[PDB]
Amino acid sequence: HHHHSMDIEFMAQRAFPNPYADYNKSLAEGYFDAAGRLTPEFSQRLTNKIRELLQQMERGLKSADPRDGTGYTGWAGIAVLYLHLYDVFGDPAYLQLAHGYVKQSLNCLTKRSITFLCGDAGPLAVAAVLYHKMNNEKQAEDCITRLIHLNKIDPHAPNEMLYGRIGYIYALLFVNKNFGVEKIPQSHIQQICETILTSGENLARKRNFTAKSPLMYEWYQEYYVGAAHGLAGIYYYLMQPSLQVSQGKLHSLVKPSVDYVCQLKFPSGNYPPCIGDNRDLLVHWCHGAPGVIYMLIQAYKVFREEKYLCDAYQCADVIWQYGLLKKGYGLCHGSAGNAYAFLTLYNLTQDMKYLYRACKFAEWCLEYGEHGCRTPDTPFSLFEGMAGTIYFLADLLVPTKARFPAFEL
Ligand SMILES: [Zn+2]
Repeated sequence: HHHHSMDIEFMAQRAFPNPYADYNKSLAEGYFDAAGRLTPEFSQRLTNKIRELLQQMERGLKSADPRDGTGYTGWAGIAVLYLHLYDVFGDPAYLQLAHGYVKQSLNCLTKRSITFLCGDAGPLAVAAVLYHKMNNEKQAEDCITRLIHLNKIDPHAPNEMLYGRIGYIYALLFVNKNFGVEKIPQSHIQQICETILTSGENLARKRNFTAKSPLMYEWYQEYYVGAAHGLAGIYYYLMQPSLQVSQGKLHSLVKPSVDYVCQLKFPSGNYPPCIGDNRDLLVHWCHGAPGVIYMLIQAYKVFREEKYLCDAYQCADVIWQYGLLKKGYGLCHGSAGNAYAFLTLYNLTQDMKYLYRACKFAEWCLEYGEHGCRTPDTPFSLFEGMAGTIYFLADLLVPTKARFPAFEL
């Protein structure tokens, strides 16, 4: 029900029981060889499902709201997917689809928000790379400025992913990475980063977090912990070398901020939506382990401390037991986004255990629509619906190169 679901007390209620046996050499063989390549048999199934889901999607998208051009939910999100598909399959039709969707997303600008997922940066960044790939430096170049100018329209922006500053820097990195050369000046990046550090210590002082955690952030009347709207989101981005936080400030400001977060962990290994929350039940990217894990793995890469890695292992385990949601198959809060957590661990560790788990989740998705889940609100969108699921399946094809999209870097 909508409404009154009794799945309110603890996270086991929100998940189907994971029916897959856990990793061993025999069971792994079927999905990949020792080099961690997917057996052609297995890839064939993925590709076959990908191909067919696209028909459903392409068909459904004929009914999508013409007005919504966002990454999350809107047109730019579909463009994002198609560009990724063109990269994995080489099929020119995908580049043409991507062009067509970008065009739609360009008629949806509102100068309201600065993010990739929910703001105008989505259509802009995505357009810029899409024009680049169609050797069109007229539009692409002009687009880039239109995105550079974009931040001026909200000096009091939040700092999180869906509406905040980092969500804007993603648009910025997207372009840089996909172009090859530094198309956005690193100055433009650092100074926005600077304004998010200083903003984070001011808030921790206006509050008395300053002792407990040198940095603090809030969105819409809460101290959000998770990836979508919260701290793990922000710190992950701050510990990113791309953003270049002085080794100094890195250790004195952000490290213990992160340590604060880790210490919020439930006894289960999961993480509260916000500070003070006592209900341990959301196993999503947006809220819970699946979004917090990116922070842990990065902290490990940056500070090489056993406890970070060790906490991230703990996440994986939670998600293995509880990551098949009755909520559906999506990226934001669904089975597919959850599986990226395994891939991320795998690509740090090389532990084939974690590639294996992704494949078994993938396996759950080849049964898309058999488990009796609710149909998502935008049933074909990147973050709520089918597009993300497809996105993940395609991304799984070359495990080593897989990133959680619009976020991971
Ligand atoms: Zn969500």
